[PDB]
Amino acid sequence: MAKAAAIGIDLGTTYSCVGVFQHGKVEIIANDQGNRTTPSYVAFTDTERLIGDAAKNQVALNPQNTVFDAKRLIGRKFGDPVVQSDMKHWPFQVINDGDKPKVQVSYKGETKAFYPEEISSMVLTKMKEIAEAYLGYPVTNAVITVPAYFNDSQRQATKDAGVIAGLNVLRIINEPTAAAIAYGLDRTGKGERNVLIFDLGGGTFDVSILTIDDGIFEVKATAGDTHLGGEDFDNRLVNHFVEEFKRKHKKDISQNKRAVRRLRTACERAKRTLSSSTQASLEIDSLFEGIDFYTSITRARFEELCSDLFRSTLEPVEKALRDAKLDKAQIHDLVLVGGSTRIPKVQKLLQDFFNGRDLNKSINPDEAVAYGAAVQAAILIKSTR
Ligand SMILES: Nc1ncnc2c1nc(Cl)n2[C@@H]1O[C@H](CO)[C@@H](O)[C@H]1O
Repeated sequence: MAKAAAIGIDLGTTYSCVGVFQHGKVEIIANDQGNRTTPSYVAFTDTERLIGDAAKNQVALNPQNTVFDAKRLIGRKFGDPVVQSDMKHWPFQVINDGDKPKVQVSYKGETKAFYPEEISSMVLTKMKEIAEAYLGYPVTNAVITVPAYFNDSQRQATKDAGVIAGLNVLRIINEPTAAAIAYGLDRTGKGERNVLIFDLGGGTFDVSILTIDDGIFEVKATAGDTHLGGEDFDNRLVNHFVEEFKRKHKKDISQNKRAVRRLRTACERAKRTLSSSTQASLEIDSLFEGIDFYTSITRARFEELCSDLFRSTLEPVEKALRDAKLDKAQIHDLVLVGGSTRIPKVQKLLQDFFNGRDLNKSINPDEAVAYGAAVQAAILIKSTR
């Protein structure tokens, strides 16, 4: 029953996703708000702890006690220059406990501090409960994914997050490996198969090159930008619309925190529409000083607004190829991961770089990692019997 069942969890920087492989198919499990992905957010309020959508939904109202980006801290020492640099950009406090970072917040009127694995365990507990509500029984066996570049300390702290969350961690597998498994790229028989995974998420960009030799995965190269993602594109739309409001009304809205956040969420939404329509409409009632902001933008203008950022995704692709010592024509498969890979200009830039090549994109790119993890979790639990 429950003991013969296992889930796959993509514990993402900005979003997490849970899948289950049963009756010959993967089911990506929708949360209680009907969302197939859940924000990797934990909010501490005057009455409760919120996880996911409810936590992300109140971020503007409670920024000091709304934790996100715990994955950027997990398995790292406080003195790590990555931690010291990132800390300057978070509204929540990060403290030092014997060279280990802890996120410090106010919860039920009291000061509490949590290890990154404790924050990540609350996100994992949510994914576990989402799977349990779907299945109708508790599932505790899980495969959890991590970036291919995670070292041993980061892998161990992710496993620890799983244990705190009440999960039996069958295996910690690499995100690009789970994505290649999702497409069955490890079951093409014999011979070395070179796979490039192009993963453009909400806050990070990862390029991975893998060689699959008779089911055995080998990481040949990892490249990318840990601070490039979908939210930078939301921000480029924000600056455009702030400048358009100034042209129409001779008013600068950039200092009105509420106006900027309402514009930001509307921009994120319009950006998604621009992936399947050639225009998107913004409909903001009383954006600033009672002024409605009913406007639109073409996909052509959005592409211009992010042109440099879209083009910058090709440098880590080239870098990964040189590190792996492979030319473009030596790559057998191209895989899209991360919601931002739905952007047509991004697909076009990658396909053109690979000389008109087809892309593996039939699986929801924000779901491919959990999909593969769910497949692996099923194989692993079956071998355990
Ligand atoms: N249809 C889409 N067109 C463009 N961007 C998208 C789309 N869907 C998602 Cl999710 N994202 C973005 O992916 C990230 C999460 O993986 C977020 O930045 C989200 O906006």
